[PDB]
Amino acid sequence: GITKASLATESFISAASFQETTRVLTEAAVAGKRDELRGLKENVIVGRLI
Amino acid sequence: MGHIELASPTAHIWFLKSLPSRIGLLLDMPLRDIERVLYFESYVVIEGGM
Amino acid sequence: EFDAIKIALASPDMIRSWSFGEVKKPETINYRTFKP
Amino acid sequence: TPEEKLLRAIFGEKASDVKDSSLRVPNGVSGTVIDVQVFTRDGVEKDKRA
Amino acid sequence: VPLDGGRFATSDLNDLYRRVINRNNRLKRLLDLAAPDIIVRNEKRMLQEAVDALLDNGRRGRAITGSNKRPLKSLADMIKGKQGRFRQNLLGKRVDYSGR
Amino acid sequence: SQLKLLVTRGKEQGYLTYAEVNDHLPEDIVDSDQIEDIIQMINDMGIQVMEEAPDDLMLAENTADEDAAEAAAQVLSSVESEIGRTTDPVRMYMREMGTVELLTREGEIDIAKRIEDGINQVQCSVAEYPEAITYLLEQYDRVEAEEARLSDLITGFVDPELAREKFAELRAQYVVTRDTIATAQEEILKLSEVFKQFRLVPKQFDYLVNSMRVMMDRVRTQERLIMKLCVEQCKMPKKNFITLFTGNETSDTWFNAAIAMNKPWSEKLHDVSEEVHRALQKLQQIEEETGLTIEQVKDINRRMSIGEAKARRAKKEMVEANLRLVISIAKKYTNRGLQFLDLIQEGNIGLMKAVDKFEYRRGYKFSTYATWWIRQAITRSIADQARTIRIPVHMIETINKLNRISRQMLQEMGREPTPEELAERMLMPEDKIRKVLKIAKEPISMETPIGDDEDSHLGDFIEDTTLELPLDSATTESLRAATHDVLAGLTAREAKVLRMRFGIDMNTDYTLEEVGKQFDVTRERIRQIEAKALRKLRHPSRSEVLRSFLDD
Amino acid sequence: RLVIYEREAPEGTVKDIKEQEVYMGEIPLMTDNGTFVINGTERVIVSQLH
Repeated sequence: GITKASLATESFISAASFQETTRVLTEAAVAGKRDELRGLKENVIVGRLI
Repeated sequence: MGHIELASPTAHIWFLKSLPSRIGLLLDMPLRDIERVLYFESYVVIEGGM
Repeated sequence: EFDAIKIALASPDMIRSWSFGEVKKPETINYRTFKP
Repeated sequence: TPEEKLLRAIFGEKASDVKDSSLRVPNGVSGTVIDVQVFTRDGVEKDKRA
Repeated sequence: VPLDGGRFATSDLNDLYRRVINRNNRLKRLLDLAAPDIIVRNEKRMLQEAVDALLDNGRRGRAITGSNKRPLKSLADMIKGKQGRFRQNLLGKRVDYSGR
Repeated sequence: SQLKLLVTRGKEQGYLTYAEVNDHLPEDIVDSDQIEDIIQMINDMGIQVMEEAPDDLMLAENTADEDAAEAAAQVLSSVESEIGRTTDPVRMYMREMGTVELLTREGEIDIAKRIEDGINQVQCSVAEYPEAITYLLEQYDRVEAEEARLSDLITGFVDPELAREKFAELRAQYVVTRDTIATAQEEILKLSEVFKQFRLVPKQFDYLVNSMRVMMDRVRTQERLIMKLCVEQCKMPKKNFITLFTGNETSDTWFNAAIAMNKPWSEKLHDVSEEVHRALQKLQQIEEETGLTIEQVKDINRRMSIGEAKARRAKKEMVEANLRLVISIAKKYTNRGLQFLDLIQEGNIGLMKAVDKFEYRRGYKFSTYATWWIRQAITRSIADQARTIRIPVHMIETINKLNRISRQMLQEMGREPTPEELAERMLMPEDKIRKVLKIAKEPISMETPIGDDEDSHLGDFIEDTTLELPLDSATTESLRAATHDVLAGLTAREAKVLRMRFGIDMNTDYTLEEVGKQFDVTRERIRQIEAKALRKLRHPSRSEVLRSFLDD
Repeated sequence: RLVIYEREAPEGTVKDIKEQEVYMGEIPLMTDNGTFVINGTERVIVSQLH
């Protein structure tokens, strides 16, 4: 579905903006994830060019 | 920023009450057992040894 | 500028490196002359 | 600032110890003052308009 | 920030941080007096509660409430929630050079 | 387990009501907090347990959908197997104070005697520490010389000249005990006997006993330097260490005769021999300082440890019942500025102090002497850590007085009391009354909701008053350019002098003397040059843009 | 009026009789047209259908 497909994004800055922030932050923190801005939501929050 | 030297350690709640229980998964311990150990109602052996 | 964001657990040594001094007392301002 | 001193010395001005925060009519409003009321505290001395 | 009339306004974190220092200090004092372990255990539980309320208030233990009777906010509510920094793009970011 | 079928029914309904989450709970749950925890667990995995049944409005489809579901289910399936609240720090403390039977009826005096007889074994151990006695003799000769107040040595004793002459007799007995290095056997002991009729200052006794501990710990540090460097580092046998070193500990017949024993352990001690060699010298010298064989002081301080441990173990039971009392008293200081647990912790600290400062020689009800300390400590803490901005205690007292008198006047006058009239009642100047009125009010919360459809808060409407208006910055830049231009339109000497004098485009400005010595001139010529420059710039033609920057 | 019902009989005979007209606060009044003045601004108390 369109509601269980958006919960597969690979940029915790994106996924943490509309999902449960605590869960995304904890999962990203323990796994030591790197977010390399390559989306539109991410570069919008960070203030770069989409 | 500043920092406070806690007199005794403390459990970061996000990594305890997230309900995959990161600490629980890592230690292979049910959430209730660690809850008992933390709130001072039991003892947990770290080295049974001999 | 920067090119990525990395998130991980923070060690006590890391937290002591962020900080600029220990916060000991609980008192905020002086209530007569409002200096910190 | 390090330059404003030069201008002050040249023109020999006198920086005021008091700065004005006066009630001025909102922009885009034109009308006739039809009533003025003055309330004074119990200690202050009434001015020559009250 | 000092409001008009001599009245002050502050964000909740101040409160919580105070709540975490007093207790912490008290705990140290007890450890200096070699107090009986019942009270030191109670103090340690209190400090744990204070920290867990500071990081995320109301997660598990009936969030402590301020004088207003409302549940005071914590670091995990300035990030999360429709009213946090995240989701600010729900409706936010006033803009200069604009009119209507 | 009907709980599992409750979860399935909630999944099949797309929601759960409070009646549904009540009917299918275990029928043995009495504590509410467990119910709160289980409903929170259900909501974490879904489905949100609203309080009513509430068609065509789409609800959150499956936001709480994740593996967390099954794990959460397991947690629920495990909640029925056991029970326990553990969710209120107050409740655990109440249970633990319940466990200790609140029954010490005239056993308080028995434990007080236990303490008295437990803090005297430490006294006995201290007695055989002639170093502390030498310190006491020195301080006797010191205070009587008026280097410090005489009472610095005693909190009362068991008359000035009588005390001084008793200390002189102690001095005579001590010199005969000290210059009689098998003749010191009896003397010291006898001098200890008469010495046991004294009562020291708390600070003096504590410092002397801590110095005793420090000396014994220096001895024990040398013991480590001989032990681990050999037993745990050189593999010196533990039995061998107990054999040779233990018993002499000062001679060279237990280490320098340990390498020479011609054993596999012996001839391996050469590598670590230097540090033990030096430790022998250090310990031999320290034995001169203390004048006691190591084992003797070891045993007396071990006995001191026994005594102090006994004292603490009984103070535990002394404190517990009075902790019950502390709960009882502190129950009536709520809603001021502190949570209940802080109040009871302050009370417990006060009770510890009271027990540390109690004597069973006055026929007092312990529910009387201690309760005063408890209430005093509680009120002190409440006055000191109850408000964000800390107002001293006296201001708190004045505020309370003002509130009482204001209520009295309101009930009397039939209206509000004017601050002028209130200052008439209380013999205080009007300004002081107005100040105290302003002071008391506590700060607002910046997250107080405001009545707007945007659901903002009071913190979003607080402008910033320290910013520099973007027009002021542009004006400053224009001024910097214009002054550069006007300087350019001057003689080189005048421009250079002015820049240095006023600090334009430079670091810290320089004095007339400094600038004069700068190139090569006296100060007066530099002053003349500056005056000429300012005369030129004051002249019109070159003074049009700057006067515009004035806008006067 | 305060009466202490002296503590013998019947269920305490009355001997004390206090009588004081105490002040219990202010009751806002209704302007001639059904409007209240609460803080210098006229207000209206809407009826409720429960």
